[PDB]
Amino acid sequence: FVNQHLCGSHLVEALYLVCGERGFFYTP
Amino acid sequence: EVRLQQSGPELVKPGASLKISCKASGYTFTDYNIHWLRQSHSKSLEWIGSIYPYNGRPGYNQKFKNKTTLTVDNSSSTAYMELRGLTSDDSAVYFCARSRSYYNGSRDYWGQGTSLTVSSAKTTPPSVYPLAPGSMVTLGCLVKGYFPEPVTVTWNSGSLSSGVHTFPAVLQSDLYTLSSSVTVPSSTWPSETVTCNVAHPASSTKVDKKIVPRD
Amino acid sequence: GIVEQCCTSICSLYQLENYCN
Amino acid sequence: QIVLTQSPAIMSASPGEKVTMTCSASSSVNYMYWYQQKPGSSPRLLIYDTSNLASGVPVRFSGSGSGTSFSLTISRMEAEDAATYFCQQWSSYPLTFGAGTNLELKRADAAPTVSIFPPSSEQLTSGGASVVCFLNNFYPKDINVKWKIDGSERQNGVLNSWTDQDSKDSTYSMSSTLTLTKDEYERHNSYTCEATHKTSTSPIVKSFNRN
Repeated sequence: FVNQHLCGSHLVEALYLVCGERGFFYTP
Repeated sequence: EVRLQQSGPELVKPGASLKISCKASGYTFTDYNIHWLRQSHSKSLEWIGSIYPYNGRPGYNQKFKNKTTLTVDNSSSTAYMELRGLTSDDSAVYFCARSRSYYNGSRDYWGQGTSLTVSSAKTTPPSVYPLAPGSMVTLGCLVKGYFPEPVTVTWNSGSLSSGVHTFPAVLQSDLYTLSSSVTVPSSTWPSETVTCNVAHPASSTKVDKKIVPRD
Repeated sequence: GIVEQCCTSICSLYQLENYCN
Repeated sequence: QIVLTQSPAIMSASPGEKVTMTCSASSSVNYMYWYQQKPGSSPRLLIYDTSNLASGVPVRFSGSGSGTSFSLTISRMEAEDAATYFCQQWSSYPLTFGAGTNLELKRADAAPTVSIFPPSSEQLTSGGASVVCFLNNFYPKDINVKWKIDGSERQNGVLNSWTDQDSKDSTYSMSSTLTLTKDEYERHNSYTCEATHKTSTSPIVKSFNRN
């Protein structure tokens, strides 16, 4: 994940890895 | 070439624990999540969780959280999943996998799966019973009460290959049972011999059962 | 949006903390 | 939490036909994946992020959808596309899959060949009594079976098993086994296996009497 473009679901993977069970948002 | 290699088939008793391994190669192990999935049957796929091998930080599906623990050994490029309190409901194939490569990847990667059978049974050889009728005639072979899977059923040692159906096993009284049918012209049976051959490699079984007319 | 930003350029995991609930 | 519902759970097509499978989400999904799987094989990625073609998969496949409705399409069916197809949302966690859509091959209707077999003397000597009924080489897959003991229906002790679509003639086959104790079996005389299939308004009845 480090020093990578995060396109599509890759961003969702990254947000889960950072926010865990707190949830996260990325749209709209 | 990216590959994920999983540990071999496993059979354990209820309540026991199990650690399944997933070995990765062909890429920087530390850069990608390893995902774990369970396939209970041909119409079910479930995500168990994911682990970040850089630091071992895991994310769990709450349904599997209580009984699943994900770890990583970066020095061996290997991921592990531990299952506790196992019950028959946990019997399944378990997959590890890795997402497509960042930016412009178009191919993900899956391991070959590890089969888990959670049962209290002991290795048991099958009972082989002939199915005889009460132009083309259908005969059968009943393989009952064996364990574990699999069994291999043939007819006349392989010379009767066409016109035979061997059906998937079913769990009966905590053992396995299947049947096989073979269809041959009436001018060949019982004027000539028809025999089903059943092999149970686990118990080193190789039984032959002749189909005879019942009078 | 963050979707476009993190695909076109590099977002650090540090920055993503601002999108946690 | 996000529930995916794929319909139809079962559909048939012949080479040359256009196939569309749908995946309905219980809530908004931003990225939908699609996988193919045949018996004995790992799930094979077809579509990533809703509409992107995975590597090594033919250009007859296409993914689409938005919000809560998504689709996978095969512009022209080929025989080797017979398989089950799963949708998977990668929008919110936990990641979830649909129950899959079984895509089977079409062929002419075929009536089952029904054969009933009494328990072998060997098994009776052992203490058990299994009555076996074979329903072979029929199509379509939908078939109903009824066991009757002395003209009376019976449901308990029946175990059914189905083969996968034959790779040569595309038919299906089924086995039905009625397991009674030796005592119950010897208490009755007539045993019947009745198969109901769309290829006939009358069921195919096979039976025997212990003698």
